[PDB]
Amino acid sequence: FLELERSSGKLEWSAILQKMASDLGFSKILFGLLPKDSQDYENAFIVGNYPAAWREHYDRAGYARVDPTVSHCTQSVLPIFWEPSIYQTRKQHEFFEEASAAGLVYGLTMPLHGARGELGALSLSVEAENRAEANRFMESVLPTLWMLKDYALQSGAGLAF
Amino acid sequence: FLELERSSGKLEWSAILQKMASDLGFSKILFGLLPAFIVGNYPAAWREHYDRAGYARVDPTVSHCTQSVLPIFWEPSIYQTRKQHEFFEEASAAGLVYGLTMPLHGARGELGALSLSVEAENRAEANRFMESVLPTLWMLKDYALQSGAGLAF
Ligand SMILES: O=C(COc1cccc(Br)c1)N[C@@H]1CC2CC2[C@@H]1O
Ligand SMILES: O=C(COc1cccc(Br)c1)N[C@@H]1C[C@@H]2CC2[C@@H]1O
Repeated sequence: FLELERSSGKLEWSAILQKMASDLGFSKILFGLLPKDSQDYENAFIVGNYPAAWREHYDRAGYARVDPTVSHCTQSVLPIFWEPSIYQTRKQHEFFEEASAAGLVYGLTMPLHGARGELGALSLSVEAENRAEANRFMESVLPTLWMLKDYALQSGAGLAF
Repeated sequence: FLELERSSGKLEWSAILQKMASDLGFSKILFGLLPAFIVGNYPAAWREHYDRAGYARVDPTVSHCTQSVLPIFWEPSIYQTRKQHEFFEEASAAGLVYGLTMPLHGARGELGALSLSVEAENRAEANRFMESVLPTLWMLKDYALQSGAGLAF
């Protein structure tokens, strides 16, 4: 975990974080960070291997105002699973439909709240065959993921700022 | 953890947190939150001599909380000035020899700490005690922070 601290740059650090989450069973990973009182999601510090087509479309669609994981991160420190039950509006249902077309079907989102008021997320998708296999998997690794998201926040807030 | 969230009042919430920390091997805990909300069984005299001696600005855990989200294990390694050693010797007198502080930074900007002491006979044994529960502790601190900020403010 503390390799994340050691890393020189965003580049090597980004490569460690992706090895680490891949090692755990995840396929697509997003680390995002904003400084305190900023809603400029379209311009956050972003690391990982999320499909760039999804990220650009998400930007243009204004999906930061729709993504249920985003309003959740601004109010909570606790994980949110990409369960069908977090997609509660016609817009969020449609947001899920497009995220699926990009392979972001099963996963979770750990909110990040740093010591300097930084706000962000560690999102990780898993490539599973049904909600039951996805959820059992994510609960196994949840306690390692719970430590990892804060090491990422601390070393990651360090490189960005 | 879920029962922490099911808690209707601050009193049953602290009872839960105290029992969980106790079941995990800690005997004295402080949960402090600023927007200060204080729960736990810390020696009431210690919280008092703390403020009195203005120890907030010599105690290494406090400076670390303002700057990190990672836990800091209590140790005279950071208590290396002579007052910082009196601070430890005094904390030792109150039973707070071994333990760790989890910093708390909530979604709406709350600032705080979850401190947990362990009774142990040496630093090796103490760190084993805390390392072995660290993943569970890491979840506890965030569950406590979310549910505790929602019931403190
Ligand atoms: O506990 C703490 C940290 O407390 C904080 C920090 C920041 C905001 C608020 Br609110 C509370 N420090 C000492 C470690 C040790 C022997 C003793 C004392 O517990
Ligand atoms: O992962 C995320 C974004 O998280 C955040 C939150 C707050 C601040 C910042 Br900066 C980033 N959203 C979706 C999860 C899922 C199926 C899809 C989407 O991509």
